[PDB]
Formats: sequence, structure tokens, C-alpha cells
Amino acid sequence: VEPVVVIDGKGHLVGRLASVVAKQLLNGQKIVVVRAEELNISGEFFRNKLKYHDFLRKATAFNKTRGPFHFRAPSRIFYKALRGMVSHKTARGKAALERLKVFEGIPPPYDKKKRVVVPQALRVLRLKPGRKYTTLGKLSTSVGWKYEDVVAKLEAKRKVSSAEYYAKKRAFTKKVASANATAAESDVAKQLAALGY
Amino acid sequence: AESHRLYVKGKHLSYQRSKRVNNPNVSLIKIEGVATPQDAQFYLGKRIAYVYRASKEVRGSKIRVMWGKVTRTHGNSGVVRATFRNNLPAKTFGASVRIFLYPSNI
Amino acid sequence: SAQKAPKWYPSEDVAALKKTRKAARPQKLRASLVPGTVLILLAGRFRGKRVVYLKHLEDNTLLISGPFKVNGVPLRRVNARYVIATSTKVSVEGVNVEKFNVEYFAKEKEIKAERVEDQKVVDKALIAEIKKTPLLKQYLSASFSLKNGDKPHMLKF
Amino acid sequence: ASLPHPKIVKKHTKKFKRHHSDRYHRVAENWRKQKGIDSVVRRRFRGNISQPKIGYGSNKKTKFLSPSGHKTFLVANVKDLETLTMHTKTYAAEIAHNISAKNRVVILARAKALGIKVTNPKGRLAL
Amino acid sequence: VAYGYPSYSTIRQLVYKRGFGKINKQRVPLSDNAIIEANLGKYGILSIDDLIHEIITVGPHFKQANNFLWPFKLSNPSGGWGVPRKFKHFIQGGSFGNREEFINKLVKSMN
Amino acid sequence: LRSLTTVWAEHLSDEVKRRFYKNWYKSKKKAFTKYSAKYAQDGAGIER
RNA sequence: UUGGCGGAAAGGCCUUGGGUGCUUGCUGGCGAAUUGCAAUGUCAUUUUGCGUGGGGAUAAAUCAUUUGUAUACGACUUAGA
RNA sequence: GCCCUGAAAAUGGAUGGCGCUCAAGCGUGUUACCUAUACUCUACCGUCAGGGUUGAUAUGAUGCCCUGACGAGUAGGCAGGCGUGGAGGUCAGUGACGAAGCCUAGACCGUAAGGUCGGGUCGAACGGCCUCUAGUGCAGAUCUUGGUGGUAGUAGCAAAUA
RNA sequence: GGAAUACUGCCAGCUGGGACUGAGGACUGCGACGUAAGUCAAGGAUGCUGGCAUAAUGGUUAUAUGCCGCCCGUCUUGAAA
RNA sequence: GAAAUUGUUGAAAGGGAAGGGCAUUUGAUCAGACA
Ligand SMILES: [Mg+2]
Ligand SMILES: [Mg+2]
Ligand SMILES: [Mg+2]
Ligand SMILES: [Mg+2]
Ligand SMILES: [Mg+2]
Ligand SMILES: [Mg+2]
Ligand SMILES: [Mg+2]
Ligand SMILES: [Mg+2]
Ligand SMILES: [Mg+2]
Ligand SMILES: [Mg+2]
Ligand SMILES: [Mg+2]
Ligand SMILES: [Mg+2]
Ligand SMILES: [Mg+2]
Ligand SMILES: [Mg+2]
Ligand SMILES: [Mg+2]
Ligand SMILES: [Mg+2]
Ligand SMILES: [Mg+2]
Ligand SMILES: [Mg+2]
Ligand SMILES: [Mg+2]
Ligand SMILES: [Mg+2]
Ligand SMILES: [Mg+2]
Ligand SMILES: [Mg+2]
Ligand SMILES: [Mg+2]
Ligand SMILES: [Mg+2]
Ligand SMILES: [Mg+2]
Ligand SMILES: [Mg+2]
Ligand SMILES: [Mg+2]
Ligand SMILES: [Mg+2]
Ligand SMILES: [Mg+2]
Ligand SMILES: [Mg+2]
Ligand SMILES: [Mg+2]
Ligand SMILES: [Mg+2]
Ligand SMILES: [Mg+2]
Ligand SMILES: [Mg+2]
Ligand SMILES: [Mg+2]
Ligand SMILES: [Mg+2]
Ligand SMILES: [Mg+2]
Ligand SMILES: [Mg+2]
Ligand SMILES: [Mg+2]
Ligand SMILES: [Mg+2]
Ligand SMILES: [Mg+2]
Ligand SMILES: [Mg+2]
Ligand SMILES: [Mg+2]
Ligand SMILES: [Mg+2]
Ligand SMILES: [Mg+2]
Ligand SMILES: [Mg+2]
Ligand SMILES: [Mg+2]
Ligand SMILES: [Mg+2]
Ligand SMILES: [Mg+2]
Ligand SMILES: [Mg+2]
Ligand SMILES: [Mg+2]
Ligand SMILES: [Mg+2]
Ligand SMILES: [Mg+2]
Ligand SMILES: [Mg+2]
Ligand SMILES: [Mg+2]
Ligand SMILES: [Mg+2]
Ligand SMILES: [Mg+2]
Ligand SMILES: [Mg+2]
Ligand SMILES: [Mg+2]
Ligand SMILES: [Mg+2]
Ligand SMILES: [Mg+2]
Ligand SMILES: [Mg+2]
Ligand SMILES: [Mg+2]
Ligand SMILES: [Mg+2]
Ligand SMILES: [Mg+2]
Ligand SMILES: [Mg+2]
Ligand SMILES: [Mg+2]
Ligand SMILES: [Mg+2]
Ligand SMILES: [Mg+2]
Ligand SMILES: [Mg+2]
Ligand SMILES: [Mg+2]
Ligand SMILES: [Mg+2]
Ligand SMILES: [Mg+2]
Ligand SMILES: [Mg+2]
Ligand SMILES: [Mg+2]
Ligand SMILES: [Mg+2]
Ligand SMILES: [Mg+2]
Ligand SMILES: [Mg+2]
Ligand SMILES: [Mg+2]
Ligand SMILES: [Mg+2]
Ligand SMILES: [Mg+2]
Ligand SMILES: [Mg+2]
Ligand SMILES: [Mg+2]
Ligand SMILES: [Mg+2]
Ligand SMILES: [Mg+2]
Ligand SMILES: [Mg+2]
Ligand SMILES: [Mg+2]
Ligand SMILES: [Mg+2]
Ligand SMILES: [Mg+2]
Ligand SMILES: [Mg+2]
Ligand SMILES: [Mg+2]
Ligand SMILES: [Mg+2]
Ligand SMILES: [Mg+2]
Ligand SMILES: [Mg+2]
Ligand SMILES: [Mg+2]
Ligand SMILES: [Mg+2]
Ligand SMILES: [Mg+2]
Ligand SMILES: [Mg+2]
Ligand SMILES: [Mg+2]
Ligand SMILES: [Mg+2]
Repeated sequence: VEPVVVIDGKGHLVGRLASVVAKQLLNGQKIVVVRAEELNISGEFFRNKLKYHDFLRKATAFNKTRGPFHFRAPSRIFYKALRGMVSHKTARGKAALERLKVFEGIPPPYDKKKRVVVPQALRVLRLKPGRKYTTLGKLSTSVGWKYEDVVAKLEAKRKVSSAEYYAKKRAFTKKVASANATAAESDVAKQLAALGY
Repeated sequence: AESHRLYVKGKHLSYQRSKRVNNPNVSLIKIEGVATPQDAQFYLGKRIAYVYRASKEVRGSKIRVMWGKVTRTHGNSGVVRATFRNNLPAKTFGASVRIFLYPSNI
Repeated sequence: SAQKAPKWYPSEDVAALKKTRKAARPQKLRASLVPGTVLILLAGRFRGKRVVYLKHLEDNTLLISGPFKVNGVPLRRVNARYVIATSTKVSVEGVNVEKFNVEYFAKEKEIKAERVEDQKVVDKALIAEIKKTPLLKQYLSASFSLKNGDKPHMLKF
Repeated sequence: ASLPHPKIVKKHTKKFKRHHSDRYHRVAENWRKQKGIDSVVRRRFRGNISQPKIGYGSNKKTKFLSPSGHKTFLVANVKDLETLTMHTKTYAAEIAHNISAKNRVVILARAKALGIKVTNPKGRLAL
Repeated sequence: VAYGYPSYSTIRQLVYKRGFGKINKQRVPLSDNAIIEANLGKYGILSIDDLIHEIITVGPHFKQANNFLWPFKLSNPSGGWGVPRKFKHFIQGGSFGNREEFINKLVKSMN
Repeated sequence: LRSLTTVWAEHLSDEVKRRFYKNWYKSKKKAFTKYSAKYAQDGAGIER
């Protein structure tokens, strides 16, 4: 029902999240994806490390510039797993890729909107308890992404600013719940309780 | 009131198609809020109109409307087929199409 | 001659129509249409207006009368399929509509004085029934509109 | 006003173009049957051009009929037009391309008095 | 092929709805009862129920009643074929073979 | 990295003014003339 | 209009003060009609152009000439009121 | 049973790709659902077969009309038609107030071969039908003849002292 | 000891919503509903009503979009080669 | 005074070919039917 859906990346998978976004991008919905450094991959860390160096050695022999580009950014690795799920070579696929904005961390334009999760894409509702996981931010640093420290510094900065907003919000909803103390004993609340409200 | 919507908003998904063979005469309209084919039985026979715009004054109105209706259900997730008078131009995939409530049953 | 004339020259007389077997049967309306039902209009100039039902006409149309004081809907025909019927009943026992028919709404500018005086007679015995129950005059003046999160296959109307 | 007739369906409203007609200027646009051994038209693969055959025929009720409802007939002079006196609602007059301007004013003045429709009244107007 | 044991209901659903009789060279529907009388009146059959009586109760003149009926042009079943693999035997979970009384569910779906 | 503020000096020499132009003989030598209006005030826009 | 905060693409958020429109929190008066039994019945949004009214600003680049730290040609790199 | 070792090849790579790991994997069931020029029904064209119909005033009895089944296809066979050169007959055909030809993202008819019309150019013979005749229908035969492009304003216009 | 229900099967039981189709063109045939005059869903559509009468539907053509489509001819068991 | 080829003007499109088929939009253009 929202015009722009903001999906948090923390605690989600890759292939089960890119599939439930690339279908929604072909439906006319705009989806932005933030905090991609906390995205998780099933399996242990060294296996998902071997499945990237097996792809890192895949390039065009006579000119490595024209070969497959090997991106280190976790926001772009997730975009690589999503552009394979969209027919990007057609004009319809080029319009679905303009509907997305995948970021690293939570940007100051997209920090005051409510983020959602996809319950068929969490790392905990799909995996068995006792299986090994792989953080995409820890994977990208080990293969050549240089921007883990500049994000976690700024990620710890917004959490100080988001805790001051929530401490104001929980002190305000308490005043709303205390203003509903006079809503009792009235004849209007005894008529809304009989209509399901 | 702030709202004046007397229709149900919906998205055009695709045509009726195979892996490669497509049928442009029958489209696929997703209804928001419908996830079962038992809930898609109410929208059977409702007139679907696609409101778009243009630049030529043909009636003193840039807005041009193509018409259609509901034939049957599709799949299990609540996808609703729709045949149109003139077919949708295949660029309007994922475009908001209007689904009215008339002819009503209630 | 640039073209040779034909040989058969088929007949110019048109064939008469065969005797079709199709009779004029009375319409069986659905069970949600009783006289005195608040009707939600879907299309037309008065779309979304909650309005009072009186009587089924002859040419498959329904009487939409008023109240013209409440929401400004005059004596007007409507189609049966273009109307969502609710489950709220109002009295119709004091309504003097007997003469309103197909010839009354037939086309022949200016509003006829017969259309003005017949509106106030019908709307006199209806508003006196509306004021008996609370919040029904406020219910008919307001228009209907689907909000966000509404599912019309789930609604009861 | 012609005779009553049902809705005319042509079943193929498109002119048949030959395979490789717009690629080579030596090949005309007239449909000629491709009789090769490796043709993608004779074997009827998907996505290629369609072949004209007997299934594309029009209804005999709606055959040789203009969208006005009448049939065409080439008219050279007045004597070739007076035969269509009792058949104004079925056939329509058509003045030939090699008719002079002194005779087109005679034919149109005769078919107007007989009720015979002329399909080309705008031919050679001195304006 | 797949053959079965039909009941009286599924035979009745075929003679009335898909019932076609072959007169001299033409596939003729059984719309009128005097048509059957004009062809099988020598054997005593003069109604469409006299054809059905020869089917379920196989009398001495079953061959002339069976040769008169055109082969029933059945459609695809409405609720599908059931099992996804057709070309195995019905005992192994397929379609063909000597299916029993369950044919009565399958004929009405195809009709 | 991203540059967001570059603060220049007030009275620059004619050497880097010649660097910023390709034709010093046709130019009106009007580089950093409106930038010198920033140093003409008290200095609220300078220390900002 | 006052006071701050926000630089990860901040371009937004919060707050003081007066002025003004509306208030369906409750109770009235009047108007709607004929778009004639439905026809999205047009109410958003993007860029540009030509006219009015008001404030503000008053330059460069290339060619040619010239230098060789440059040079196949272009480029690059210098100089000249 | 599954998994592991056994298990080493050369451009970068292939469960088709993305990717998945209480799997969208493997094994086994249950229903729901997606779609072929296939099936069932209906319209229309055509073919074949079985039939109805010379009675007069008003015209194809190689006709009209009804009913049923069927329709793929190279080599090849047969039938119905289209177009061109020329000849007999005929419409007392068309035309110097404009014939033939040519041009035409203008219109119409026929399933098609093609026919017709409007506009522009043009300057003089030409067409419909019933028949007869034939050095009569072209995309490619390293086809012939004639003309013109890409390459391309490129290779190059540098021995013999100026 | 007495019932209910599940499963399977039957109804020439009733009934709601949706889609496609309207081919035929005087009557004839076969049946139904009635004491009868007659009527009917009975060998294939009519009845009523509205808008427009114009490029609006539609035709041609250009372009865009979804999907499909590897240059023919020939020799060949096999040609996009 | 046709075609190949080519000039100017006008219209349209162009992310490593072009061209085609089915369907529709938009743009250009056009017949017929109406009294
Ligand atoms: Mg889309
Ligand atoms: Mg969209
Ligand atoms: Mg490459
Ligand atoms: Mg990919
Ligand atoms: Mg893909
Ligand atoms: Mg953004
Ligand atoms: Mg889990
Ligand atoms: Mg489908
Ligand atoms: Mg269509
Ligand atoms: Mg599209
Ligand atoms: Mg009758
Ligand atoms: Mg009824
Ligand atoms: Mg009913
Ligand atoms: Mg009011
Ligand atoms: Mg055609
Ligand atoms: Mg043409
Ligand atoms: Mg050929
Ligand atoms: Mg072959
Ligand atoms: Mg081929
Ligand atoms: Mg003449
Ligand atoms: Mg002419
Ligand atoms: Mg001409
Ligand atoms: Mg025989
Ligand atoms: Mg079912
Ligand atoms: Mg189904
Ligand atoms: Mg099945
Ligand atoms: Mg098999
Ligand atoms: Mg069936
Ligand atoms: Mg700045
Ligand atoms: Mg210079
Ligand atoms: Mg931004
Ligand atoms: Mg910032
Ligand atoms: Mg900034
Ligand atoms: Mg105020
Ligand atoms: Mg107000
Ligand atoms: Mg309000
Ligand atoms: Mg408006
Ligand atoms: Mg000077
Ligand atoms: Mg290689
Ligand atoms: Mg690869
Ligand atoms: Mg493998
Ligand atoms: Mg998987
Ligand atoms: Mg798969
Ligand atoms: Mg399984
Ligand atoms: Mg089931
Ligand atoms: Mg299910
Ligand atoms: Mg005969
Ligand atoms: Mg054949
Ligand atoms: Mg033929
Ligand atoms: Mg010939
Ligand atoms: Mg000849
Ligand atoms: Mg002659
Ligand atoms: Mg001429
Ligand atoms: Mg010529
Ligand atoms: Mg021309
Ligand atoms: Mg043209
Ligand atoms: Mg041309
Ligand atoms: Mg024509
Ligand atoms: Mg014409
Ligand atoms: Mg001319
Ligand atoms: Mg001469
Ligand atoms: Mg002459
Ligand atoms: Mg001959
Ligand atoms: Mg020869
Ligand atoms: Mg040829
Ligand atoms: Mg050839
Ligand atoms: Mg040639
Ligand atoms: Mg050649
Ligand atoms: Mg040649
Ligand atoms: Mg040559
Ligand atoms: Mg050349
Ligand atoms: Mg030169
Ligand atoms: Mg040179
Ligand atoms: Mg040399
Ligand atoms: Mg020399
Ligand atoms: Mg010398
Ligand atoms: Mg010397
Ligand atoms: Mg039953
Ligand atoms: Mg008819
Ligand atoms: Mg009786
Ligand atoms: Mg009847
Ligand atoms: Mg018009
Ligand atoms: Mg007009
Ligand atoms: Mg229209
Ligand atoms: Mg159109
Ligand atoms: Mg095109
Ligand atoms: Mg697509
Ligand atoms: Mg392809
Ligand atoms: Mg090619
Ligand atoms: Mg070819
Ligand atoms: Mg070989
Ligand atoms: Mg062979
Ligand atoms: Mg091979
Ligand atoms: Mg070949
Ligand atoms: Mg000349
Ligand atoms: Mg020019
Ligand atoms: Mg163009
Ligand atoms: Mg390129
Ligand atoms: Mg017209
Ligand atoms: Mg008239």
C-alpha cells in the first residue's frame, strides 16, 4: 500500500530476499534496500569465500576490462544477485532496475522512514537452529571491500540519534495511554467496545 | 472526505503466456488484498478500465481510457484474468489499472 | 464495355424475418432489494451517494427519489446492477408514489414545476421517518468512499 | 441503402509480402510460393510470415462486397449503365480510368436520375 | 486404452448428451425418437431408452444397437486426469488398463 | 572522501590568477573579486 | 517570526510568538435537480517556450600568432593590450 | 541410504542463469494450479460422398439448396484459375477538353497468382469478353549485355643529385 | 443395544455468480402448459434504453513495448554452417 | 526517362547490426456509413 517500501537488510538472506524483491519490482513497486552490510548468507564463512574466488578468476582473457566485473560492495553484491533474477537485457528489465536504490547502511534521506522485514526471507525463520551463517559485511572485507570502518562508525552515530528519538516517543505514548484514563466510565467507550473498537 | 475512490486499485502483471508463447488477448490483473481464488470470485464480471493520458484534445480531454472486463481466476495466489476491448499496449506492465465495483451483486 | 455483365442477377427482395420464440418475462430482482433500502450509488453524477429505494419500475430500472433536502438527489432512474444494496431498512408505508412510471421520466432547459412539487411531497413523509432513528440524516448526507486497507469482497455493506 | 448483410470479416486484413522482399530490391512484393529445401517459410517455423491458403477465405454472403455493401462494376458509357436499373441496391457503378471529361458529366447525370451509386464521383473535377 | 465397468448413470449421460447414430453414411444425432424407429424398428427398438436397455442388459440384438451408435467423441476431463503420470498402469498409479468402477467418475468428467 | 568546503585567501597573487585563465591578455582579471566581498564584512560568513 | 539540531547523497526534523482560514465536538436555516438508467468524467505531476511585475550580476573559450618541459595529425604545454 | 576420500588438463563457466542448504536438494505421497497448430463445442472457407429440386411469367439445371465426415507434407502426378506477345469474332468498347507507359507509407476487391480507382507526369493508340496460337511469367546457372555503389576521396602520384 | 458422521455412489433435486457465442431468415417438424380460448425456455436473439453521427470505431503506415524469428538457392542420412 | 545509386528539404528511430511475425498504444493519414 506504500509508494516506496524500505526493506532493512539485517537478518535476511540473499537469494530468498532478492527473489521477493525482483518480483515486486516487476509489479510496479519501488523498493529501497538499506543496511546491506548486515545481510546474511547461509552456510559457513569459508565455503562462501571459496564461491567468490572461483568467480574472481572468471574474466575475459584477451581484455579483463570487458570481462565480468567483480564488485566488492555488499550493496552491489546483492544487486548482482538481483540482476540475475530480472531480464535486464530488455527495456522492461531496465525499468525495474531504476525502481531500486540499494545502499550501504542507513542514509540520512532514508533514516526517518519505517523499515520492513520479509517473513519468508529472514535468516531465522528459514534456517535450522544449528546451521552456520555468513555475514556479507565480513565476507566483503576479506575479499577487498575497504569501507567497513567508515560505515560502522556512522552506523553507531545514528543509533545515538535514534535512541534519543525513541526515548521521546516512549515518553509520549505513555502520556497518550495516561490520557485514555479519562476515556473510561464514559458512555462513548461502552458503545465503541460493543462495535469492536 | 479526503478520498473519492469508488474502485479497487490493481496492477497489470503480464499476458497469458507460456515460457515462450504468449497470448496478447488475455491479460493478468493482480488484485490487492486477494490471496485466495475463493476471494477472487467476487470480482468476476467487474468492468476494468485503464486510465492513461495523452496530448491530443479528442474530447477536450487528454485522458484516454481503454475498457475491459473480468473473465475468470488464475493460479492460486489470487491472480485475475481480464480480456479487454483493445488490448493493453505491453508497456503497461506493473501499471495501476482500475477495477470498478459495477456490475454489483450485493 | 470495360467489364462483362453478370449472368444471374440475384433478387432484390429482402427475406422476411423468421418467427423468433422470445417472450417478455418479468425481472426477478435479488433478495437485497426491498422497498426502503439505503442504496450506495456507484456510477453517474451522484456516485457514492447513499440514497433511499422506493419501487421497481417497468423498464428494468429503480426509483431513486431523495431526500433532496439531505443530499440533493432528485427523482431519478438507476440501473439495478450499478447499485450496492445495504442492510438498513426505512419505512415506505407512508410513501405516495403510485403514479411515477416510465412516462413520468420520459424526455420531451428549465426545471418543470411538476418535478419540484412532487419532490417535496415524497420528502415530507421520509424525513419524519429519518428523524425517529438517530444519525440517519447525517448518514445519508455523507458520501461513500473506499479507504485504504478496505477489501470489498470482505465487506458486508 | 443496400441489401441487409451480416458483419463482413476479412480474416486477414494484411497484404501478403514475399519472404525476403524488403531485403532485396530485385524481389517483388507479389506472393510467390517458396519451393526450396531449407526454407523457414515452407516448413512453417514459428515467428516467420504466414502463408496464404484456403482457410483464409471470406464468407460467400460477404464475398466481392465493398464496405458500403455494394458490388463494383466498371461502367464505360450510358448503355453499360442502364443495365443496372433494377439492381441499384446490389451493384455500384464505377467510371473507368480512360473516360474523358466530356463523358463523366454525362454518366454522373444519368446515374443520379437512375439511383445508381457511382463509387468515384470525385474523378476529374474542374475546380 | 483404458476400459471400465459403467453404471446406469454414466451410460445415460452418454446416450442423451453425446448420442449420435450412423444412418446410411452420415453421423446423425438422436434428437427425435421416430428416427430410431425408422432404422431399428425391425428389431423392436423404437425409442432412445430401448437403446439404453440393450446396453446395460445385453440382449440378443446388441450388435445392431452397438453398430448403430457412432463412437462417442469425449472431451478432456474437467478435474484433470488425477495422477501426473498417465502412461503407467492404474495399479502402478497411472491411467491405462483395467480400471474398475472408478471409471464412472472419469466418464462424467470427460463428458 | 568528499570535499565540501574550500576556503581561499583574501589577497591572492597574480601567479595562480594566471593559472585559472587560459588567456590572461584577454581576461578582465576579475577572478576572486566577489570572493573579496566575503572579507569586507565583520567575518560571520568567514568563520562559518 | 524565535531558538537549535541534522554532512553517509545533510536539502530535513523539532520548537517560541502573534496574525488568519476552517472545525463534524453539539444544535439549525438555505442551496443541489435535466452530466436525462453507466461512459476516469479530467481536480495530480515533468520539462520548456512566449508575455507582465520585482530584485540582482556586467565574462570567457577557440582559431590565428608564439614556446618546446609536448609532438604522426589532434592533443598537451607556454607566452603576447 | 546419503555424505566423504579415491577424483589430475590446459581461453573464463555453466543443475540453462541467479541462487538455494528443516533446501527452490534427494526419496515418497496428497491435492491445487500453469499451457500445444492435440481434445470437445460453435462460426466460416475448401475438398469428397450421399441426397432434394425443369412447373410456368424473371435471367448460371457445367445451377441452387440440405446433411455428414475430412483437411500436414519434399520428389512427383492431376484439376481449377492469373498474367504477357499475336490472330478470328463481338460489346456500332476507350481516347488529342489526354491512349499506352511510369511514379504514388492514397483507396477498394480476390485465400493467392493479380484486377480496379484517385492524384502527378506524359503525348497517342489501347482494352473487356468468347476462342485460337506461342523463341509467353525469373532471385541466385563462378549466367550474358549495359549501368552504378561499399571499399574511397583511401592505396597512391617516393629510382635517374635541384 | 440404539443413533450420528466420514467415505463412495445416485437424483429426469433446487438455485446464485462469471465467460464465449447469436450462425439461420414466411409457415411446416417434435413436444410442453391448460376445462378451453390459447400460451411457451418448443427444428440456432430478440425486447428496452443511452451516447455519437465525428477519424469516434476501424483500415493503412511509421515508431515504441512484451514474446518469437540464426541468409536464401542447391547437393545431401544431415545446412545457419 | 523506370531501377541500382545519389542530392536537398520534411518526418521518425538509433547503448556491439539491420530487416520479420502476432497484439496494442502513440503520431501521421484515409475510405465507407449516416439524412
Ligand atoms: Mg515492469
Ligand atoms: Mg511500474
Ligand atoms: Mg565479456
Ligand atoms: Mg547475473
Ligand atoms: Mg536471467
Ligand atoms: Mg534517494
Ligand atoms: Mg529458519
Ligand atoms: Mg497461462
Ligand atoms: Mg484485438
Ligand atoms: Mg512494457
Ligand atoms: Mg412464442
Ligand atoms: Mg430476475
Ligand atoms: Mg435471482
Ligand atoms: Mg448536504
Ligand atoms: Mg486481402
Ligand atoms: Mg493496395
Ligand atoms: Mg521463390
Ligand atoms: Mg531437408
Ligand atoms: Mg531454415
Ligand atoms: Mg461513355
Ligand atoms: Mg480517372
Ligand atoms: Mg491510374
Ligand atoms: Mg456406405
Ligand atoms: Mg474442482
Ligand atoms: Mg481448472
Ligand atoms: Mg492433472
Ligand atoms: Mg511419459
Ligand atoms: Mg465436460
Ligand atoms: Mg557546501
Ligand atoms: Mg592562450
Ligand atoms: Mg539521495
Ligand atoms: Mg549530508
Ligand atoms: Mg550538499
Ligand atoms: Mg487560527
Ligand atoms: Mg467546511
Ligand atoms: Mg471536516
Ligand atoms: Mg474537472
Ligand atoms: Mg587593456
Ligand atoms: Mg577458453
Ligand atoms: Mg560466463
Ligand atoms: Mg554439477
Ligand atoms: Mg535450490
Ligand atoms: Mg529450476
Ligand atoms: Mg519432493
Ligand atoms: Mg481438489
Ligand atoms: Mg494451494
Ligand atoms: Mg445436381
Ligand atoms: Mg494438402
Ligand atoms: Mg482456384
Ligand atoms: Mg491465360
Ligand atoms: Mg492474350
Ligand atoms: Mg477485340
Ligand atoms: Mg494516361
Ligand atoms: Mg514509359
Ligand atoms: Mg509520383
Ligand atoms: Mg503512396
Ligand atoms: Mg516506392
Ligand atoms: Mg474496390
Ligand atoms: Mg475505390
Ligand atoms: Mg490523370
Ligand atoms: Mg507524335
Ligand atoms: Mg484510335
Ligand atoms: Mg483457350
Ligand atoms: Mg523462353
Ligand atoms: Mg519472380
Ligand atoms: Mg525464383
Ligand atoms: Mg535478374
Ligand atoms: Mg544475382
Ligand atoms: Mg544478375
Ligand atoms: Mg559488370
Ligand atoms: Mg566507386
Ligand atoms: Mg582530392
Ligand atoms: Mg595518400
Ligand atoms: Mg612507391
Ligand atoms: Mg628524383
Ligand atoms: Mg650532382
Ligand atoms: Mg649537391
Ligand atoms: Mg442433482
Ligand atoms: Mg441471424
Ligand atoms: Mg393439457
Ligand atoms: Mg412456445
Ligand atoms: Mg468523422
Ligand atoms: Mg463534428
Ligand atoms: Mg465511437
Ligand atoms: Mg483503432
Ligand atoms: Mg516497422
Ligand atoms: Mg514480457
Ligand atoms: Mg529468438
Ligand atoms: Mg540474417
Ligand atoms: Mg532467401
Ligand atoms: Mg555429405
Ligand atoms: Mg533426399
Ligand atoms: Mg546435423
Ligand atoms: Mg541451406
Ligand atoms: Mg528526355
Ligand atoms: Mg533540396
Ligand atoms: Mg518516416
Ligand atoms: Mg559501439
Ligand atoms: Mg467518412
Ligand atoms: Mg435517411
